[PDB]
Amino acid sequence: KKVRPRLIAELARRVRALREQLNRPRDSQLYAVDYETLTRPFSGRRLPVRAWADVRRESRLLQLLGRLPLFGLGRLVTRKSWLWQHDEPCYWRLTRVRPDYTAQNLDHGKAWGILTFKGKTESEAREIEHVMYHDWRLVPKHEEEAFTAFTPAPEDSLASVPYPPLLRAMIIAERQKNGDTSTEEPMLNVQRIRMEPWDYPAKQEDKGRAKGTPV
Amino acid sequence: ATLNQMHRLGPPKRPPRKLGPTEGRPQLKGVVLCTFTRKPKKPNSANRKCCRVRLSTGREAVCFIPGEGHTLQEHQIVLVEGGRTQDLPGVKLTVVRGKYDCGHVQKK
Amino acid sequence: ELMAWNQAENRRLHELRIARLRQEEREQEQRQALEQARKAEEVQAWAQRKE
Amino acid sequence: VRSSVHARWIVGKVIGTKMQKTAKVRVTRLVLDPYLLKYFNKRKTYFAHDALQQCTVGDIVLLRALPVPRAKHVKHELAEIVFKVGKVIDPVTGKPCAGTTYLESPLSSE
Amino acid sequence: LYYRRAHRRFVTKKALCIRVFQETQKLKKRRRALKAAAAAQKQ
Amino acid sequence: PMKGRFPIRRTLQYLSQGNVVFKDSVKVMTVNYNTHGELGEGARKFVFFNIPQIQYKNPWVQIMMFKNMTPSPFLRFYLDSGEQVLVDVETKSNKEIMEHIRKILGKNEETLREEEEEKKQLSHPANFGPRKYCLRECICEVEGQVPCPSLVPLPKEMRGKYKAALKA
RNA sequence: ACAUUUAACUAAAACCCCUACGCAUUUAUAUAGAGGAGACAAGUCGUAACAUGGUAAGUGUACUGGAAAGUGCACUUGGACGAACC
RNA sequence: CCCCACUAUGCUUAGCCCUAAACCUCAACAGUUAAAUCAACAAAACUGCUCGCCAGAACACUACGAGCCACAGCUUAAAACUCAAAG
RNA sequence: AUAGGUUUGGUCCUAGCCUUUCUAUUAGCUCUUAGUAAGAUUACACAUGCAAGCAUCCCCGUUCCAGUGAGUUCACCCUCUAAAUCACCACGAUCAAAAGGGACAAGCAUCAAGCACGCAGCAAUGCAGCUCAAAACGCUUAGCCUAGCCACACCCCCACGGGAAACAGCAGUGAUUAACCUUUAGCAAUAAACGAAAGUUUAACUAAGCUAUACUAACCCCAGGGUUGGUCAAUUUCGUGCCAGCCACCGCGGUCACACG
Ligand SMILES: NC(=O)c1ccc[n+]([C@@H]2O[C@H](COP(=O)([O-])OP(=O)(O)OC[C@H]3O[C@@H](n4cnc5c(N)ncnc54)[C@H](O)[C@@H]3O)[C@@H](O)[C@H]2O)c1
Ligand code: FES
Ligand SMILES: [K+]
Ligand SMILES: [K+]
Ligand SMILES: [K+]
Ligand SMILES: [K+]
Ligand SMILES: [K+]
Ligand SMILES: [K+]
Ligand SMILES: [K+]
Ligand SMILES: [K+]
Ligand SMILES: [K+]
Ligand SMILES: [K+]
Ligand SMILES: [K+]
Ligand SMILES: [Mg+2]
Ligand SMILES: [Mg+2]
Ligand SMILES: [Mg+2]
Ligand SMILES: [Mg+2]
Ligand SMILES: [Mg+2]
Ligand SMILES: [Mg+2]
Ligand SMILES: [Mg+2]
Ligand SMILES: [Mg+2]
Ligand SMILES: [Mg+2]
Ligand SMILES: [Mg+2]
Ligand SMILES: [Mg+2]
Ligand SMILES: [Mg+2]
Ligand SMILES: [Mg+2]
Ligand SMILES: [Mg+2]
Ligand SMILES: [Mg+2]
Ligand SMILES: [Mg+2]
Ligand SMILES: [Mg+2]
Ligand SMILES: [Mg+2]
Ligand SMILES: [Mg+2]
Ligand SMILES: [Mg+2]
Ligand SMILES: [Mg+2]
Ligand SMILES: [Mg+2]
Ligand SMILES: [Mg+2]
Ligand SMILES: [Mg+2]
Ligand SMILES: [Mg+2]
Repeated sequence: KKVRPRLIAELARRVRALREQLNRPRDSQLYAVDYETLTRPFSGRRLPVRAWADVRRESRLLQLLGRLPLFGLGRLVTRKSWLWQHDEPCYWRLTRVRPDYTAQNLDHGKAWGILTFKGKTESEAREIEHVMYHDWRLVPKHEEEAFTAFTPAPEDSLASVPYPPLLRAMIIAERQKNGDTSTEEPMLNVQRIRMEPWDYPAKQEDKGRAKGTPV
Repeated sequence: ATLNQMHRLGPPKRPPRKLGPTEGRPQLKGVVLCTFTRKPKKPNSANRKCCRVRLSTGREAVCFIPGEGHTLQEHQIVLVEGGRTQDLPGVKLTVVRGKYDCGHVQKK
Repeated sequence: ELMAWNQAENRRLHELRIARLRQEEREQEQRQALEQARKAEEVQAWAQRKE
Repeated sequence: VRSSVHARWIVGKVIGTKMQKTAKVRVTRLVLDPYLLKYFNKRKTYFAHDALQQCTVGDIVLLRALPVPRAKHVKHELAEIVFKVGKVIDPVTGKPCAGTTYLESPLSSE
Repeated sequence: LYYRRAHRRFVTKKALCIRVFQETQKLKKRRRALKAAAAAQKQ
Repeated sequence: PMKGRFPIRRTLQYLSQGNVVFKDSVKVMTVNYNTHGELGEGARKFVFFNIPQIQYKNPWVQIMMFKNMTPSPFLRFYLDSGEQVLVDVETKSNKEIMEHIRKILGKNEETLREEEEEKKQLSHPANFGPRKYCLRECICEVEGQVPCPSLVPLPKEMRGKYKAALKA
């Protein structure tokens, strides 16, 4: 039952984990793109055809913040995909920015901020995702007040929906079997279920990162 | 034996089954080395046509060639099967007629 | 409840044990008295022989 | 209360007391022979922590499983000495007995 | 516990095995002071 | 013939006739009995006949036996809580001893029936699968459903070989 | 064997060691040569055994002899001693 | 094989060797003579319990390994080929 | 087993061997159709094509499925508690690692001793113990306990590093073995991956091709193979002359062979 130790399996494991931390690729290498073939030279993978247009016309977040005093702290940044989709003001209020110093133009890095999606401001600041996307736009200072003007519409929404055919019949049968005599209709309380949009910013802290294998 | 003795000894240990000349295989291929005859044991008398072949496993064995008349020669390939020749002591292999170089016996 | 009943049963059996042991001693004492009487005679007769 | 040791309560015979504060106990269980369908004793050795070193070779002991093994082989502790070797007290009457004879008659204390 | 003859080969091998253990125990202690000395030097 | 006196004891039928199924509290059972004396006859019969039946129904309970250690036979059970149940068996027959421990430490017939009913639910008649686990292997066995192709060939219209031939 | 640094108006950067294996150690296969065992219709020498087998047979052990075998010592009956007297 | 002569040896002392048809070929303990007693022969047939041992003949009181004051030894002890018998 | 043949001049007992039953591979000879199931001998070497993508960039996936059986008590139960799913902080549940306890193949004892295999103490350190004929320690063999599971993924147990250049993914080829399936189609069904999704991808899989290996149902035409002394169902006449040959066992053939052709 005494298992024979495998030392090389543990040695290489530590060496691999270490090298993944010392030779890790930077955002400048990972998220570079050849604008003629529209492929990431790091991996040589083609971008999706639906992204080709914006990659050529739109700017990344730190292609904008690299031109500002403190990388645009306390400045509002929106996204074209948000402007086209939602009428309500959607933006990040930048709070922290870790620029990638290896970029020749300081056009890569990370960013933190406070999200305000569709006029609902989040209570706490969290890391911004899609910072490497060609989608961001900087809000001029003189346009900030008008841009952020929002009136909350009435939240009147459906509170209860009927059970499907079979489930309803099975709940009414249990009532009669137990003896309870009532004519009320069983209904599902969907007020607790808050359906958020599919393009709502996800948690960047839980998102992974590309591995080092370069092409 | 007593119940205590039977428990301490356990079930009978099946004697290992012995592999015959074919090593538990239906047939073996071989190369003819020499062809000769052997005289059977009592009370029989004949000149039974046998040959020595080198089996694919590397062992060389004497194999009886059945039928009336054979054309086997050295450096020929034959298929051998089990089955002892009851007359010839120690000949436990038989050449298959109609396979590789060994042809079917000619009618009458 | 079952454990209490078991202890009660053991107590009842113990009372029967004491009664049985008391009777056995009475018989033991009687047998002992007879053995001692026989032994005393043997020793006396044997002591006289050596004297 | 939860313990990771498989055997929670086991009675055994003390077979060795040469380790410090550790009594070596032989525990026997009845195992069915599948062919003969007769029960034969199967014995296993258990190390039991004895803090007071009050265990003697040949005495019957009760071992309680420790919450976690204190040593590589010590997974139990001496819970109680059921029968002391040569100094047995009859549980039924509570009187000292040598074999099948009472050293003190149960009728002494009524 | 056991009733088995202690022949020469066993008796001789058991003597060495005890000697080897005694020689190894002493080495375990000579790798204790050397480690202690180095630790004291760091301070 | 089968070896030993009373060979019936070494039969699965006899071993399964024990009615004493200890509760989960019982962990150890020490049987102290004397080899001679008329007052210990029942304890000797109980060790000869009934210990095999008790162990068969309680495989994980340790039963240990001690000979001629005390003037009288007795049983002692060690429960998981730490309680010790001493049962004096002097003068009692092997049948009385067996009935006694069933009452004080044996599961009642209701408790056993319930456990057996829970096992019944493990095998679901409607489930299909190998015969080791289920009654039927495929729906094709149920009459009215399309039989298995191995027994009754399917129509050419329902076979993929000709489905694509009619289309092309 | 091997080092705690740089940095700190948001915060991060830096971190990467060498030692084995040899014609040694293990287990087999092949054999100059030397021997056994078994098998095998009609070879040679003697006749040891089976009848009291022509010295009853055999066991252990020792010595001796072309070969079976011979002899000593003890032991066995898996030999016999003819079963009233003469 | 028969006759004669004479050694080792048979004896004593002190150490080895550890074998036998060491077999009354019938294991130790307890109990039975009832019934089908019971293949044959031998020294009638059995019960309880326990340890030891045996599973066709030959190879084989052998080979190898291990132990032993044994070194031409003893103890433990196979396999391959062979036969349809051996007993 | 409902047993049978065979020791001998003969009888009884014991005993081995073989016969009769049912399956799987391979060989000879022979072979019409349909449906279904199953399908390299080899952990030996492999030409060529394909088998992992998805998607407004990030991520996620390629850690699965599929394959093989080299090695081999890592698989089961309990305790404890990661990761993962339940949108999300919960919640507890579900699922399930590492760690701890217990359990778990075969043959050989001509493998009988292993040689540090234990305990106490906060530590320092002290004690000398621990396993083993109820089989330790070893050698040999083998995937297993099959709704499936375990192990492996060219070799060096591992894989930083070396040898070196990898089909034990599908189809296919060489060598090798008694052992011999197509270098088809499609993502329509189900399953998996990805997407918010319409959808996209998949040699998983589905539907076909090949093969008496098996089962099932047919066939107006079209039947072969083995056997015929006894066990054991069934031989006429010739040739051969202990020759040629036959036999599972006992045996047959020496000039009248129901045993060979
Ligand atoms: N081998 C032991 O030292 C030993 C220890 C305890 C119990 N036993 C018991 O001894 C019997 C024989 O066991 P085995 O078949 O393994 O031995 P065995 O006959 O194969 O001999 C193996 C070893 O055990 C010894 N031995 C043999 N019989 C013995 C006995 N009765 N008592 C003690 N030692 C004995 C021998 O001297 C030898 O050294 C069994 O009942 C066993 O339980 C033996
Ligand atoms: S097994 Fe059910 S259709 Fe074939
Ligand atoms: K003849
Ligand atoms: K003949
Ligand atoms: K003679
Ligand atoms: K004679
Ligand atoms: K003897
Ligand atoms: K005798
Ligand atoms: K027979
Ligand atoms: K065929
Ligand atoms: K395997
Ligand atoms: K490997
Ligand atoms: K599909
Ligand atoms: Mg034949
Ligand atoms: Mg030679
Ligand atoms: Mg003579
Ligand atoms: Mg004579
Ligand atoms: Mg003589
Ligand atoms: Mg002479
Ligand atoms: Mg003299
Ligand atoms: Mg004298
Ligand atoms: Mg004598
Ligand atoms: Mg005896
Ligand atoms: Mg001898
Ligand atoms: Mg010898
Ligand atoms: Mg030798
Ligand atoms: Mg968690
Ligand atoms: Mg685990
Ligand atoms: Mg050997
Ligand atoms: Mg033995
Ligand atoms: Mg293997
Ligand atoms: Mg390969
Ligand atoms: Mg590997
Ligand atoms: Mg392939
Ligand atoms: Mg095939
Ligand atoms: Mg198909
Ligand atoms: Mg004729
Ligand atoms: Mg004929």
